[PDB]
Amino acid sequence: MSELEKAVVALIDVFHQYSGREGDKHKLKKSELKELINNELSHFLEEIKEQEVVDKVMETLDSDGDGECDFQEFMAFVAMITTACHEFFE
Amino acid sequence: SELEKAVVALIDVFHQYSGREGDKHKLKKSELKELINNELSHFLEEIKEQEVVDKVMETLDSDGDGECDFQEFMAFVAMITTACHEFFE
Ligand SMILES: *c1c2c(OC)c(OC)ccc2c2ccc3cc4c(cc3c2[n+]1C)OCO4
Ligand SMILES: [Ca+2]
Ligand SMILES: [Ca+2]
Ligand SMILES: [Ca+2]
Ligand SMILES: [Ca+2]
Repeated sequence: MSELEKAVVALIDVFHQYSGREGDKHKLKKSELKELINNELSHFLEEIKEQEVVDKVMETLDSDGDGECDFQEFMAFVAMITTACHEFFE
Repeated sequence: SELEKAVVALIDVFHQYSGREGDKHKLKKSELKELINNELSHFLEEIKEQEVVDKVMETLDSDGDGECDFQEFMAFVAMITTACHEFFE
């Protein structure tokens, strides 16, 4: 695969990894969203060490309101990060 | 991490193709066509007609400026990734 294709695959891969740990296997609960951020985005986002912060992060990302982050909400999260970085460099 | 590498790859591939012609920060039809044909060949059928690149740009150009900017590109990446995730469930 091309670099863009591996990137597409990794996003699906990483979401699946964290979402399939607890509860709903197709969604990220707070604990799952926290660890994904802490382990996998450690160079982009400040490590989450407060319950208020993980609550705020989930409130921001959960557009439908079921208290978890589904794949579509996760892709919206990836879009903000990538777009912010792109706007910075270009 | 793998997610971080993916974020960087998305920014780089867009920059790569957008920076060929015209506005270096956007994809014109020719740039978008080449990105799809060269970089997404295992997921999308190769574009071989003008009518197809015209319709693809029409779909992705949410603002109407005739080109695909980065957020429009991410919406595109989002379409593909979501489609594949939904495939497994
Ligand atoms: C998803 C994938 C993945 O991502 C997990 C992998 O992992 C090895 C393999 C293949 C695919 C896809 C295969 C075909 C396909 C076709 C179309 C898509 C998306 C895919 C795949 N996505 C990228 O969108 C429109 O047609
Ligand atoms: Ca879960
Ligand atoms: Ca949700
Ligand atoms: Ca361009
Ligand atoms: Ca546009």
